[PDB]
Amino acid sequence: LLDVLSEQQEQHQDLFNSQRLTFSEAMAKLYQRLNPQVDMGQRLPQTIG
Amino acid sequence: LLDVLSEQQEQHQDLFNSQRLTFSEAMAKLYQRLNPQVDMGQRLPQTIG
Repeated sequence: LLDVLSEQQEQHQDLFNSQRLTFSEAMAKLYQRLNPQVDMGQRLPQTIG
Repeated sequence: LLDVLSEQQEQHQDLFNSQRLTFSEAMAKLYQRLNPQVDMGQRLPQTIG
C-alpha cells in the first residue's frame, strides 16, 4: 500500500476523487483493491482506513 | 413495513420495478427506505432481503 501511494497515487485517483468515499474510506477501498486477501468490509471501511 | 406492503407498495414500485436490483434487494432497499435511521452491519442487500 505504501509503494502504491508513493509511486502510483495518480493511477487510482479515480477512487480518491470519488465523492462517495471519504479519505479514510478511499484508503480502505484502495487497501481492498490491492492486496485483496485482506478484503474485509463488515468492519466499516471508515474504521479500517 | 408490513402495513406499507399491505397498502402503499404501489407508491414504491419505482424501487420495485428497477432492473438494477433483485426482489430481495428491493425488499431490503424498501425496508431501509423505511426506518431510515436504522443502519445495518454494512451487509449485502441480498442478505438483508
